[PDB]
Amino acid sequence: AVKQVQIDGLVVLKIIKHYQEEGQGTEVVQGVLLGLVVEDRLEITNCFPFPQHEVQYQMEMMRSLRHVNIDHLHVGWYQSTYYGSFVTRALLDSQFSYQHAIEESVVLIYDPIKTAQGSLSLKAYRLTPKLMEVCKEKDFSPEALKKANITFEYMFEEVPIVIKNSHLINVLMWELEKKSAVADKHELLSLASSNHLGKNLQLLMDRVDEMSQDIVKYNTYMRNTSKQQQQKHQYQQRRQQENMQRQFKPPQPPARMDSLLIAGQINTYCQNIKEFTAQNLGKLFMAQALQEYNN
Amino acid sequence: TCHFQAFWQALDENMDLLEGITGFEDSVRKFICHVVGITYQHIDRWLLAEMLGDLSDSQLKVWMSKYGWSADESGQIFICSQEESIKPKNIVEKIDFDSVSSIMASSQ
Amino acid sequence: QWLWDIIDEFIYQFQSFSQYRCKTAKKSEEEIDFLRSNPKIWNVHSVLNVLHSLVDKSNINRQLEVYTSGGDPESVAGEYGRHSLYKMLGYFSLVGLLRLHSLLGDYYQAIKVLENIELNKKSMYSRVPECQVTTYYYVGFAYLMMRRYQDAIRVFANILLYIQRTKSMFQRTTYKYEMINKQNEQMHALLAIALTMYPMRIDESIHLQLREKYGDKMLRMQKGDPQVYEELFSYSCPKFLSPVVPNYDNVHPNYHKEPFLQQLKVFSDEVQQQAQLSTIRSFLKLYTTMPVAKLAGFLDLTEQEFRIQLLVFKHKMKNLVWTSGISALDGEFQSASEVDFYIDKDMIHIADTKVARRYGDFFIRQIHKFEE
Repeated sequence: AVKQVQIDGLVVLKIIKHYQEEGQGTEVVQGVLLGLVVEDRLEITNCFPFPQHEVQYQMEMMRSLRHVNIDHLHVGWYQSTYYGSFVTRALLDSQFSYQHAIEESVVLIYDPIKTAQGSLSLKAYRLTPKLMEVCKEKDFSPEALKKANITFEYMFEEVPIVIKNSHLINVLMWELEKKSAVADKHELLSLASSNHLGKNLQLLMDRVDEMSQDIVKYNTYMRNTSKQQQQKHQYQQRRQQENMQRQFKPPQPPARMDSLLIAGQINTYCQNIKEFTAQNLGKLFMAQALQEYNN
Repeated sequence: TCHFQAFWQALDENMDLLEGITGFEDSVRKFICHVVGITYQHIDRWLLAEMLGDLSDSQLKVWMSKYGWSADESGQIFICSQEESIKPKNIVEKIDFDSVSSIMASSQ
Repeated sequence: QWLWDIIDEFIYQFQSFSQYRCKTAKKSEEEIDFLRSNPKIWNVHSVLNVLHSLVDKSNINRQLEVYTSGGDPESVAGEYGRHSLYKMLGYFSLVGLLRLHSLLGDYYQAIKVLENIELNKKSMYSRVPECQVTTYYYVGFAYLMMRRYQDAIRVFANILLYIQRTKSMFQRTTYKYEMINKQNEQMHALLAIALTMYPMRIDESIHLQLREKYGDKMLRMQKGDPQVYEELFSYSCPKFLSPVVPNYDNVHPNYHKEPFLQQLKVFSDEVQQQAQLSTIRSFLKLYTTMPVAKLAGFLDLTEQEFRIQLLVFKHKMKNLVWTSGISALDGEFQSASEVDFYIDKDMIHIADTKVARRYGDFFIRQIHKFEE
C-alpha cells in the first residue's frame, strides 16, 4: 500500500484554479494527479484537470509533461464534489481503473465549500486491498463476501498528507506576505452555520431513507424465501407421500454491493458532521470567554 | 410535630429521671431554638415564650443572647435576611468547557 | 430438612477461613499450588465469600428459629469474620471492598448501621460491579432511615448508571442483577412517593408508564388515605431483612415470630411517620405570597377550628424542611422556587452510544478473528 501522501505546492493552487474559474454553481470537475513515489511516501508535485463532458486527452498531455523535463508518471485522480457526498460507484469504478495500472493510486477529493467555511478538505484516501480483492475476482456475490471479508471500516482507508516545498517557495511566501494587501484570516471562526449543517444532515437523510428502502425490501426478500422454503418443504411432504402410495424459482436478494455502498456513504456523514460538531462548539465556547467580562 | 403544651404544661413530672439527667431543659430547647431559626423572620415575644413553655423575659433575653437572636422591638426577632432561602437551583445552570471536553477530544 | 448438608458442606470450609487466612496463611504455599494445578475454575475466592453469604442467610433463618441466643451461623459469620477479614498484611486480590461489604453487611442484618463516612474513607483498591450494586443500596436504605433525604437523590442516582455490557458467561451476578435493580428504583420511586415531589431523578432516567404505577400510589398520599403508610411499608417488607427459607414450621408455640416482632412491628410504626411530612407537604405551593389576612385566610381555607389554628398550623408546617419568614406589619410570606433543571442526558447518551459503538466493535472484532 501507501503509508504517506505528500504534496508539493503546485498541485493545490491549480486545484483551486479549476474551482475558481471553471465551474461555479456545483460542478463535479476532475483531473489527474502526478508524481513519483519515493519509498513509503507518495510525492505529489503536479496535476492537470479535465473539463465537464478521454484517454487520448490523458495520454497526449503525457508527452507535454516530458517536453519540459517535469515528472510525468500518473498516480491517481481527483474530483470535486458537494458537501459530504463523493461516494458513488462511478468514481470507484474509475479508481480501480487506475488501481490496475499502478499498484498505488489515489483520490484526493477536493471539497471547495468545506474549505470556504473552515478547515482544509482534501480527502486523500486509497483503496483497501480487500476491496481490491473482491473486484479482481469480479465476484459481487454475498457468499464470497464473508470469506473475502469486507465490513465498512476498511472501505476507504485514509492516507495522511504532509506539505512539502522547496525553499524558493518559502522565499516567495515571505516575498508575497509583506508586499500584499492585508487579507485577514477570520473565516474559520464564523460561528453561524446551520445550513452548512442543514444540507449536511439533509443529504444524510435521503441516504438513510435509501437505507430504509433497502432493508424494507430485505424483509420482502425474506418474505419471498420464508414462504417458498416452506412451500417447497410442503412440496417435499406433498410429493414424498405421493410416490409411496403408488407402489419453481428461488428469488435473488437485493444485490449486496449497494448495501455496503450506503453504509460507507453514511460513514462519510458520520465523520464530518461530528468533526463539524465541536468545530462550531469550540467557537461557541471561546465566545463564552468573549462575553465573560461584560456586565 | 412540635407539640409543646403536653411537653411543658401537661407533662407528668412524677418521674425523677427527668431531673435525674442533667440539663434536659437546656438540651431540648437547644433542639428547639435551632428549629425556629428556619421558620421565622418576625415573631413577637409573647407568642414566642408561649411556644417555648412559659418562661419570662428575665430569661428570654439571656437565651436569645446565645443563639443569634436580636429583639427588634414590639415584637420582632432577627434571625437572617430575606434572600438566602428563595434558594434558586436556577435556570442558568450551565455546561462548562471541561465538562464536555472528554467527548470533544475523540470526535474533535 | 434436606438442607442440613447444604450448610455443613460449606461451613467446613468457612471454619477453615477464620483458621487458615487469619492465623497461618501469610506464608502458606502448599494450598496455593493445589489451587493452580488441580481445579478448573479460577474465581473461587469470590465464590467462597459471596456464596457463603447466601448459604448463611439460608441457615440464619434456620438456626435462629431453632436457637435464639448464640446461634451457630450467627457465630461463624458474625463472631469470626470481621477482624479476620481486614487486619492482616496485604491480600493483593479483589477482596478489598468485598470484605467490608460483608463487614458492613453483617452490621446490616441487625439494624445498627452508623458507619457511612468511615468506610467511605478507607479504600485503596478498585471496585467490583457486584460491590457497586450492594453498597449504594445498603447505605441508601441506611440514609432512607437516617433521613439524609436531600442526599438520597445522590446515593440512589449513583447505583442507576445502567451500563451492563453483559458478562454472562456463567452466572456472575450471582442471581442478583434483575431483583436488586427492581429494588433500587423502587425505593427511588418510593423516595418520590415519600418526599413529594423533589425527584426529578427518576423522570430523566426511566419511562413514564412505570412512573404512573407508583403514580397511582403517590396521589393517595396527599389528602386522605390510610393505606399510604401501609403501601410504603409492605413494599419495603421483603427489603428490610429479606429472609429466604424456614426449615421447620411449627406454630404451637411459633418460636420464629419472636425474631419477627424484633424487627417488623417496631419498623412499621415509623412508616406511619414517613407520610406525616407528606401531610406537611399536602399543600404544594400554589399560593405562596400572602398578606397577614391570607395567612389567616390560609388558616380557615386549610381546615376549620381556625382560631387558634396556629397551634396546629405549626403542627401542619414544621416537620423537617419548611422555610419562609413571616411578616407582622405587612404580612409577607416568602416563596421558594420549584425551578426546572436542564438536559444533561444529551451529553451522557453520547457516552452511552460511544461506549457501545466501540464495544460492539470490540467484542465482534475478535469474532472476525475467531471464526475467520
